[PDB]
Amino acid sequence: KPQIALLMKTLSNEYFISMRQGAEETAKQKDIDLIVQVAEKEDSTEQLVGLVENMIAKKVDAIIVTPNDSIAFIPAFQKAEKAGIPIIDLDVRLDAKAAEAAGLKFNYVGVDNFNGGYLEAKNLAEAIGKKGNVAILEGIPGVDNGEQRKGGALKAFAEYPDIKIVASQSANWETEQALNVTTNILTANPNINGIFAANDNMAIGAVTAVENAGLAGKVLVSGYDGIPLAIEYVKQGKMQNTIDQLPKKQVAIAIEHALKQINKQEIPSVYYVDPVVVDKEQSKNY
Ligand SMILES: OC[C@H]1O[C@@H](O)[C@H](O)[C@H](O)[C@@H]1O
Repeated sequence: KPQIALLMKTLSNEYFISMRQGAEETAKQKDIDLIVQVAEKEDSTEQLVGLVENMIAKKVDAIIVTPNDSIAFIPAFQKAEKAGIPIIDLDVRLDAKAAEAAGLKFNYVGVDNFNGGYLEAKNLAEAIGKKGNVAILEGIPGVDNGEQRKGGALKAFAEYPDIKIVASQSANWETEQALNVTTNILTANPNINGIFAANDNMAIGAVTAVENAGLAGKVLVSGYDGIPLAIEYVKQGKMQNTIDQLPKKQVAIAIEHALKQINKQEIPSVYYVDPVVVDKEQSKNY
């Protein structure tokens, strides 16, 4: 009965709670013994590497890890290759050029976050009337997934000359911070009518601001991940859209990909699940 480790940067997020649950359903279905270990602060890279190497030391059958740093985990991954343990890079993608440099072959599973943001910004751009002033809420500075979604958004508003990015501030993926930041951003420009948030938590924090500010219906918010509560807000109209990243399908493919590599079959180096744009008429399905 093969023993697989899932090593996660956090569980404080609802999104990962969702992925962990889907992970355990796939584990049960495929008769896998599944070992979940979570890092303590979301941003502590060292401790997570700590965790990966432990699993190497325990000679676990496979490891699925959601990295904490695109580069820090490379020596970890090429230690796992030397211990002949297959290993799947989930969610956050390791630096390709850096991986190239060190002779490392590694396998990712996720989504195009650039595309996801492009698709997500584009929908809100259209929603606020191809016109207005937008403000971007970003994740923890540096993380690829966050910046990718930003670059994605930026490309999209660049297509609407009557939409101008007037505010961009990091809310670090936390609801409570995005409420603070959004409030301070809404006072700063009263001509803001649309809010792009790079995850579902900051979108929720951003909606609470506009409704606090008596601005419901007058500023439209987009999010990213597709968590239940975001989806509900989309139903009620409190949100314009979120992008369902399919976190269960992702980690399902991760576990499916580990198993193949345990049985010495080839997997793609990259696998991008196809995200869904979730707005009120696609909301009918959620
Ligand atoms: O932890 C905040 C976010 O981290 C990203 O890497 C994931 O794609 C999810 O959007 C998650 O919600």
